[PDB]
Amino acid sequence: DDWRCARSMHEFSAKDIDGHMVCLDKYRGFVCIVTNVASQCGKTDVNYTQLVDLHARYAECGLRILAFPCNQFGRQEPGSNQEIKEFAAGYNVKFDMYSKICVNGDDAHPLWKWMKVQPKGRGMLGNAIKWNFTKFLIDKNGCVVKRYGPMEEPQVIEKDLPCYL
Repeated sequence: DDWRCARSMHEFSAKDIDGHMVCLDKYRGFVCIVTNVASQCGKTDVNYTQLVDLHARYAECGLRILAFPCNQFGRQEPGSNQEIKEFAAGYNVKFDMYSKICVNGDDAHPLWKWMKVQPKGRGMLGNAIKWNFTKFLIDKNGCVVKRYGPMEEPQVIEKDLPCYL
């Protein structure tokens, strides 16, 4: 449980939604949105729609999106990885979908433990993830540069991208 001493997202690995383990150093050079998703949330439609749009408009400019399904917020992600994959398909998702994880507590994925402690990943009312669709913006070196809350629609991140692209 060495995660705290990591200096970059690129030191971490996670299982993609098809179960392949992926080393996140593949995102070196790319700016990344890392977000916790859910299918049965009141924010699901606006977030999937705008994330997909952003990725369509900025992938060639070096934007990548990592989506981590999580069922800790109102039980709004109850389905299997297979089902979640098909649900993301329904929104024409072409960014990267990961296997369902926890983001809070002792069994949280270590990337998520790490993000939450970074200087620009610190929360309001403590560091915990508060609800579905929190977003962290990660620079080309894998450092956290910003955190946006559940109610900050992905389009608000667009004005921040030229600082990093």
